[PDB]
Amino acid sequence: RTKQTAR
Amino acid sequence: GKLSLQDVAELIRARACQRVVVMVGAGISTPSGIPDFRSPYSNLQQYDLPYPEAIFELPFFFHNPKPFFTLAKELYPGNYKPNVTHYFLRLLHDKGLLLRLYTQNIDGLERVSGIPASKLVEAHGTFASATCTVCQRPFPGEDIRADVMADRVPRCPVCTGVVKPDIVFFGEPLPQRFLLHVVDFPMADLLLILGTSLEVEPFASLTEAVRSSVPRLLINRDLVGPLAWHPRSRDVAQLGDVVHGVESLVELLGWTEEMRDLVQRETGKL
Ligand SMILES: [Zn+2]
Repeated sequence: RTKQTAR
Repeated sequence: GKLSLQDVAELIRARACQRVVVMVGAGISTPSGIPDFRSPYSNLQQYDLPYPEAIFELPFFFHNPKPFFTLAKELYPGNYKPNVTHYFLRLLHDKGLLLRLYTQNIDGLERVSGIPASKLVEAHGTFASATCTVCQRPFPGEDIRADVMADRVPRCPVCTGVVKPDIVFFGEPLPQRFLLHVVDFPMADLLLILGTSLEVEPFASLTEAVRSSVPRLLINRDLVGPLAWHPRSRDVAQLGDVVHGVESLVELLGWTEEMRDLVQRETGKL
């Protein structure tokens, strides 16, 4: 589970 | 429901809330001088970014690592001091109320404020360590500090590749220390969210990880993320300047004198 922007 | 800032203050004063988990973002560090790329002359114009998140993107970094290493240069030394929001969290620790402080910040102000490393989860990484972007070789952060302070892009002495401090970029996994949330959030009996848009996952999702009985206090410019999308009966939002919200809560707690004393001694020592 990596760093990504939300929705 | 509905709970108020004074209700939360009275819970803390009664020691009904003893196990406070805190989530902070760039909001709490702007008063200290550190930019926030979501804001504000433009922070982006100053750092030459097509969009804000570019500075923490690997593709853009490999095309041009200079903006990242400009920011890196600013953050390394004690160029910046902790503000009242940091010292509030420090005082929460001193009174045995802080279970853990989860931060998205890489300015190291939490530590400087006097919060022990054992109480911190630097969820978006640290300058303390670096990694070769090609051969994955680890380095101590000190090795590349000199290169960054002297405006040189540090390179792997094995692979020739760009060596980057262990700041979590978009697409990279978070430090293993992040997994402390699995123990922390079920134990939390109060959650504070300070100075964050909760625009970055999986950090944002942590707001959902506390039990439904647990109040979630947001002190932020505006109502955001899961707290906007999936509200709960025991949520409290103190919308406005983060430092104003914190000082309001401090006064309701009765800590204003103690805070003023702490801030004076600690800013005296810097
Ligand atoms: Zn290498």
